Formats: sequence, C-alpha cells, structure tokens
Amino acid sequence: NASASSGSDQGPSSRQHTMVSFLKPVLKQIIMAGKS
Amino acid sequence: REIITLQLGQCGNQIGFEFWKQLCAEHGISPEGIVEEFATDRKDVFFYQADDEHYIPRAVLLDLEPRVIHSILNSPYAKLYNPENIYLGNNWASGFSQGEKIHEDIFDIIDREADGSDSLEGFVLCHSIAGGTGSGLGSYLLERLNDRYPKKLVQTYSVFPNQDEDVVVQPYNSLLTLKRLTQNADCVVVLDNTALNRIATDRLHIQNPSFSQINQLVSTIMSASTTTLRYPGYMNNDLIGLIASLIPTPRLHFLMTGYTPLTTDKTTVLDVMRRLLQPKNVMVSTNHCYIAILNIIQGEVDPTQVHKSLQRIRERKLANFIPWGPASIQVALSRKSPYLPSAHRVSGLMMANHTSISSLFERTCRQYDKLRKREAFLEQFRKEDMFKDNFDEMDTSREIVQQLIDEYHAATRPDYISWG
Amino acid sequence: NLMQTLKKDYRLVEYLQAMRNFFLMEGGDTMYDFYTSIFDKIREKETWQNVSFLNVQLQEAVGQRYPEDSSRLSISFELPVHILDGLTLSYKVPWPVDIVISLECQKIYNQVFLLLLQIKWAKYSLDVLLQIHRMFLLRVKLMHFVNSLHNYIMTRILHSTGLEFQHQVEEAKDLDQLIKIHYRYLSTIHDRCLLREKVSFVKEAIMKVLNLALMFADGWQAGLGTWRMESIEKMESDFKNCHMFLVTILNKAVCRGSFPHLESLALSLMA
Amino acid sequence: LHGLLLDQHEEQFSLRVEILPSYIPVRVAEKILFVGESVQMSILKNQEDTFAAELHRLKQQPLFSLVDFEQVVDRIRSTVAEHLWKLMVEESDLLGQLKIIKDFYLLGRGELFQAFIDTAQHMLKTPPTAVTEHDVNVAFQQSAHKVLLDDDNLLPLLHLTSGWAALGLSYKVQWPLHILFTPAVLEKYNVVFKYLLSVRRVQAELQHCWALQMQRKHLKSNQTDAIKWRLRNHMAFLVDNLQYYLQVDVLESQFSQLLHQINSTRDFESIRLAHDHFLSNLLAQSFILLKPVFHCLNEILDLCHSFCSLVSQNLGPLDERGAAQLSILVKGFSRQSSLLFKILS
Repeated sequence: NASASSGSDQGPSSRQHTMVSFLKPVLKQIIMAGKS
Repeated sequence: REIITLQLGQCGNQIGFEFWKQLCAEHGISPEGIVEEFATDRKDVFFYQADDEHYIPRAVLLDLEPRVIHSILNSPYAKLYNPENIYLGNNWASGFSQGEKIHEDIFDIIDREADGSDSLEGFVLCHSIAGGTGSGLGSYLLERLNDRYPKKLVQTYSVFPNQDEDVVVQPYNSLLTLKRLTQNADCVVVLDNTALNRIATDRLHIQNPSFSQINQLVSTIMSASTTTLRYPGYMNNDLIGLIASLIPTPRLHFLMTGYTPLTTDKTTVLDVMRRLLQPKNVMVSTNHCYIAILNIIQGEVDPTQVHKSLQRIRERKLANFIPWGPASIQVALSRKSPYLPSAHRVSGLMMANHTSISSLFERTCRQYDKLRKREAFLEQFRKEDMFKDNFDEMDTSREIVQQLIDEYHAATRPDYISWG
Repeated sequence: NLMQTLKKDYRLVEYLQAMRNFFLMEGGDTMYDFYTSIFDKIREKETWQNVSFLNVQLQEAVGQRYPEDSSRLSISFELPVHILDGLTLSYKVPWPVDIVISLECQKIYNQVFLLLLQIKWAKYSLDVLLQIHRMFLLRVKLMHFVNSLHNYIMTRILHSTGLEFQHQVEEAKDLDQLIKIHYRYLSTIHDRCLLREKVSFVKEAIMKVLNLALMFADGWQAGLGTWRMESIEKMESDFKNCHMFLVTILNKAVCRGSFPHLESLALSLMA
Repeated sequence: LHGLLLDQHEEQFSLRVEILPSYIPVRVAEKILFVGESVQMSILKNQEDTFAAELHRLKQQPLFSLVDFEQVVDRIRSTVAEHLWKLMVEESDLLGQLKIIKDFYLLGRGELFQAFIDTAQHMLKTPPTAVTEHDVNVAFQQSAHKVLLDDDNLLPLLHLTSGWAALGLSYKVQWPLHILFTPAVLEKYNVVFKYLLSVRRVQAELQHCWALQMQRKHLKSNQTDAIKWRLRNHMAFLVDNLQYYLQVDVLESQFSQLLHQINSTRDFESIRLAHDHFLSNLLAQSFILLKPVFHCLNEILDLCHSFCSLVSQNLGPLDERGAAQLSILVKGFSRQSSLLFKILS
C-alpha cells in the first residue's frame, strides 16, 4: 500500500473506476510482478 | 493413563520378566527396546516412549536378598528394561520388616516413574502369595500405595501357591497376605500352581520342571488379560472400565481365569467360548455359582455370529449361576497381533467371578487352623516374636478371611441384598 | 525475485532478526551494556537527553559486525515516577526491504521497547537497592511481584510469539502476505503485552505499583541506618491494597476478556 | 469433457427434463449428468482431445443415429462413470478418509475420546460459549498430543451451541473433494456422535463411582448394610454396559459390510446407496432414531447420573439423609428397567 508502484486504491473499483472482465482472476499476480 | 507394574519377589520378578519379554515379541520391540524394522497398537499405556524409540516398560522390579535378579540382569533384554530402578527371609514378618526400613527409597522409585509418565491409572503387582521375601513386603507396599494414592487402583496377579502342600509356614504367611489383600488390594486375579501343573501334565509330559514351563502359561494369561487395553477397540478401552464388570462387590474381587486353546501351539466363536466354561480349560483347582462372567476373543471372528453365539451359549447353559448380581455373560473382541504365529487362528480367554475360589481360600485357612492349634510352626524366631509378640493379627486375619468366606457363601444365598 | 532479492542482496531475514535481537525486542548483553550506563546516577543530567552521549553509548554497545543504522537519536518527548518516556530508537532500513518494514510499524516496535526498558529499569532499580530490617522485608515482598511480571512479559509473550513468526516467514511466499503476517505478529505482541484496549482498568495498576517501587528505591541509598523514614507503614499499606486491586482486576478477566493471556499471570501466588 | 458450468444461458445443477429432445432418451441424459458432475471434482484430461475427436466426428456425419451417440456417451462413461470412482477410491483416498471419520467421529478411538473426557471434565456447567468453547478444542488437541497421533488433525473442530450436553463436532470436507459427504449427512452423523458420547460419559462415571473398593472399604471396615448404597451401582452398570455392547456390534458389522461393498462395486452412484444405507441402519439399529425406547433410555441415563451425584458428595461412609435420595433412585431404576422389557416384548 505504502509501496504503491500500483495505486490500485485509485485504480480498479466497482463503480468509480472499472476493471476488464477477462483479466479479473489475475490481478494481484500482475501487481506483484509490477511491484518488482 | 499409563500403568506401572510393581513386580516384586523372586517368583514375581520371574513372571514379570517373562511377561515383558512376551510383550516385547508381541509388540514391535527388539531385545534392546528399539522399534522393530519389520513393524497400529496403543503402546502408550504399558511402554514409556524414549526419543530414539526405546520402548522401555514401566516396570518396577523389587529385589530382596537377590539371587534371580542377577540372572535377570545378565540377559539380552536388560537394555529393554532400563528405568534404572533396582534397589537392594522366607517369613512374612521378615519380609515386612525388611521392607519397612527401605520403604522411602522404593517409594521414591515409585514416584519417579509416576512422574515420567504423563498420568497414572494403576499399580499392577506380580505378587507372590506366601512367597517368603515376596510376601510381607508386598503386603506392606500394598498398605502404602493406597494411602499415598487414594484415587488410584491396585491390581494383583496373585499366584496363590497350592503345591499339594518346602515351606512349613505357608498357611500363616498366606493368611496374613490375604488379610492385607482382601482389605487393601483393589482387584485380584487368582492363579493356582496345582491347576497349572495339572494342565501341564494334561497338555505335555512335563512334571518335574513345573515352575519353568508354568511361567509361560502365566505369561499368556497375563498378556491376554490386557490385550484389549494394549490394542484399540470400541469398548473396554481402559482397565477401570473393564474391571467394573468383573468385580460387582468390593469384598469379592478375586477373579478366575480360563483360555480356549490351552494348546494354542477354523474354530467358530460358538466353539471357542464354551471351551472356556469347560472345567479343563479353567486354570483353578451346597450350591455354588458364578457372580459374573466375561470373555475376550482375539482372531478371525465373524461379527454377525457373535450375538448368535451368545444366544447359543444361553441355550446350552453350560455355565450355571444364580447369584445376587444380575450380570450376564458377554462376548468382547480384541485384536490378535501380527508378526507372531497365527496357530489356532481364533483364540479366547475368560475372566470370571466364581464362588468356588472360596474353597481354595478355606483350604489354606484349614491348614492354618490345624497348624495354629498345634502351634507346631509359630516360628518364634526373634524377628517373628519381637515384630509380633501378641500373635493377634493372625487372629485378625482369621476373622477377616472368615468374613470373606461367609461373604462368598452369602453371595451364593438369594439374600445378599442383606448381610454378606 | 522479491524474496530472494530481499534475502541475498538486501537481506530481509537478517534485517528483521536484527530488529529482534540486540535491538528493540531482545536486549541480549549489548542492551545491558547500553542500559546500565544510562541508569547510572553519577554525572547524570536531570533527564540525560544528550543525543551525542546516547549515540556514543549505542556505538560502544553495537557489538556486532554491522554496527550501523541504529541511532537512539529521536528527540525524547517533553509522570507519577521519574517515568521518563522518550529515548526513542529508530532504525534506518533501505528501499528494497522498506516495503515490509514501514515507518508506521516502527512506532509499535518503539512502544513495546519503552515498556521493556521500564521493566528492566524497575527490576534493576530494586537490584541497585541492596524498621531497618522491615525495609529489608518489604524489598522482598516487592521483588517477587516485579520479577514475575518481567518473567511473563519477557518470555511467555514476546519470545514464544517471535518463534512462530521466525518459523512461519520461512514458509510465506508473497510480498503482500509477508506484510500481512508481519502485521499480525505485531498486532499480537502489542495486544498480549497490556498496551491496547482497556488502559485505566489494567495498565495504570501496574504503572502505579511500579511507581511505588521507583519511589522506594529513590528514597534509599546504600550504607547507613538513620533513614528517618516513618512512611514505611504508609507504603506497606499502599503496596498491599494496590496489589489487592491488581489481582482482583486480573480475576475480573474470568467473566470476560483475554483469559489465556491474563489467567496465566493472575496466578501470581497472591501473598 | 472440460466441465464448464452454464456453457450457455438458461434454455449443483441437474436435469431439465421439459427441454430434453424426445429422441434423446431420459436414460442417456442421466448418463450425461454424472459425467458432467465428475469433471468439476483425471485421465479424462489425458485422453481429452481423443474424446473430443469422436465427438467432432459425430458432429461431422450428416444424419443423427442414437445408436452411435450412445456409443460415444458410453465410451465417455467407461472413462468418467467409473473414473470418478477412480479419483475417489485411489486419488481422493475415500477408503482412508472413512477410517478417519469413524476413528475421530463415532468414538472409534479410545485414547482421544477417553483422555479428552478425563482432562475436560470441568466443562460441566452451562456455558455461554465465552471461554469453555475455546477451552474444549484446546483440550482436544492437547489430548491428541499425549501419545503421537500428531499428523494433520487441523480440520477437526468442536463447537458449543449442560456443559457436556452440546459438543457438536464439525469436519471440513470440501465439496470439490467429496460430494458423498453432505450437510444433512454430516448432521445425521452429528446426532449419532452426541448420542454415543452420552453413553461413554456415563459409563466413565460408573467406573469412577466404583470407589468403594478403591478407598471406603479399603483398609476400613466402616459399616456394611448400616452404611451402604446397596451396591446398586453394578446392576446400573450392567444396563449401560450392555447398551454399549449393542453399539459395538451394530457399528462394527455395518462398517465391515460398507467397506467390503465399496471394494467390490465400481460405480459411485451405487457407492452412495451403500453409504446412505450404512448410516440409515446405524440410526435405527442403535435406537437413536427417536423412539419411546430412546426416551426411557435417556431417563435411565439421567437417573444413572443422579446416583453418581449422590455417591460423589458423601466422602466418608455416612447417611446424611441419603436414604431418601437412594429410595427414590432405586425405585425409579427398578420401574424403568421394567420398561426395558418392552424390548423383550
């Protein structure tokens, strides 16, 4: 969170923001490779 | 909770030695206590667990004037039994007096094993009645453990000596031991030297080396009497739960023995249980009646036939009993072990409460009464006399054991709801 | 890549085991050498907050190969007893390991560090300590209680918990779960030590009976007879009744609260 | 083949008979469903594209023949119908897990459910689940730790809804792992466990109440027939003891036939019949199926418990007006043992 290489707090959201369907299961994996 | 065996006296140590060896072979244990490579059992209760799989039994071996305990030491299994708990006359008084001086250290030995154990249920004594050194000391120790452990229980695998009647003071010694046992021992499983010797003549031609061979018979009985505890089951997963059925009144706590294949070296359950009731398979030498009967069977037992077998036994009525107690005979089942021979694939045992053993008690009281009128063997050794000038606990024992005899016969009577 | 990088290059297991041993969690002998000097009353300023002196003592007591990134320089905060809070110790962690050692959690570590040095201070003060014989008795009626509290906090809670944390972070395989487990481990030490939830109900009792020890050793010095202390009965009654309050407070936990953590120490042997 | 739920939108889940085409028979449709259910829970993946290949040919031919469709469905059945049983018996250790059930659920272990009661007797008071609830599971795992028996064992959890009245156990067997064990089935299982714990607890009480041999008559004559409880303890012991023998024969026989049927047959649907007949016989034969016999027996148990309560408090042999309580108990026990002749009828 403090290490917000991915500001997912301001990225995906149910209403304010949006998330593509096909990629839903793999979110945190993408972020983890990202935080590196 | 774990059981500790207080084997004492030369004879008691011989039978405890053989019993622990038999459970070494039966369980996955080598003569060094190591877990056997070739090896499902509850080894908690009888065998303490070392870190490197030394299954050392909770044996407390007591020696007095040691001769055969040196032979016990120079054995392959000395490493098996190493709690390091050995601490150094033919008269009951002499044994009692010798026990009194060392009572604290042997009791600290008791304490330590209790302490190593997670928890403690029972003290199982390989006691010898009129065993010279064994008797007197066993009676004193029996008097001590119960005060120190009021909640805890004492069982006694008493090898009652009948040898067709050498020690001249046997009735006196046995009388005093029976007073202490009748009042201070919780359970007693009675065995008879003549009964086992007669069986020895029957099954084999052995007559002269009776003691050495009869050890095996005693060991088989002692092991099979515990097999239901040593191996898991649905019922009788504790000694105390088993004992409750066998002893219906506190005074009458002496238990008769039996085994279907005395020649254990397929047979249906209907066959095996009845052989126990046969006088031949029984191992003990006015109407008379059982108070309660129990049978444990180990082998390839079909399950649906066991209840039908109980019904069939009810039809044959081979066992006659009309006691005050309502306890009916019951078919219980245990696990025969692997790695040992399966000869006589099905094999069973009986523990029963029977009024006949009052006869065997009365025989030694008869010998004692005759000897008492004669005063032929008062011993009168200074040990005997200064220990016992009044000579009156023998009378106290006589009245207590006479109460026991009368109580047995009152149990035979229809009205044991009233006085025993 | 994360876990290996943070263990072979910017060593995380070592940075954390440092954060435990010879640092805030576990004193060892280094922190004994550090603490005795600051306790010493000779040439001691009123609050002894000289940062150069404090830092010099820490570098004398580094006692390891990596004698770096430890200051003890944070400005002490400006008290029924002396009860000097402050002394804050902040450890500098680089970026590749910072993600799991947050500047936020540093406060929690500091909070428990302060309690550890108060309890060492109390036991050490009554150690530095030693009608005229009755004082010797009251010393004993006090040392048992403080030492038992010290026994519980120092070993039962922090050591035992730190052992499964050390073991379980080996199994853990995620950058986020490694944060979550670490936060659980801090939230459980900080709770099992009586430092959250009810404070007036529990904590102030131990604080005030610690304060009585602190006065008892502050009003005494070694080697004379004429203390002229007539308050010994007042302090006897005070310690007695505050102890009654403490044990009853702990016994109230039976109805509600953290029974595993409290009923272990509520068996303080009373008298 | 792949197991996808809701391959399409509408028009676990089960047959939709109204929309089935007439020419496809209901029986082959039932054959389809079990195949579908299997994949969710294999060598189907190994020979996956092969079975997709024959299905693709059935796509290719112009006109539809039920005779050929059956052959493909049956080929997938011989590799799913019995291949779910393949994954249950060998890969999911069905036989092994049934052992764990009886051992830790139906009191099939002596150690874990005897030392547990010995070291958890204190939870006899009515609990609000505040403290005792945690303490009982703590006691369970501590009990297990006495002699080995320390491998997995994470899953078993005791729960409190009269300290010993409610001790309901819950085992975490997942639906993707085992469809055989269901909520109602584990519930029916739970009713059985509570019942059998009742008999075990009372008979533990009676063996402990056999304390006259232990201490009162032990070195002390005291008074016999002036101060005795009539030794009714042992007739009372017989009633509960023989009920336990009743449980032993029922359980051991049913479990033997269940695991020999399982070894013999090869279709999971039949295995399910075998097991639902196992539990169904266990209920009625043990009498837990609600009955007047059970109500009378529970009254015996409560009268059995009160007698233990009387003998507990007395300590030294004395009649602190104990005769009144004993009179009520002896009379009631005789009365209800007479009701136990309804079984003889």
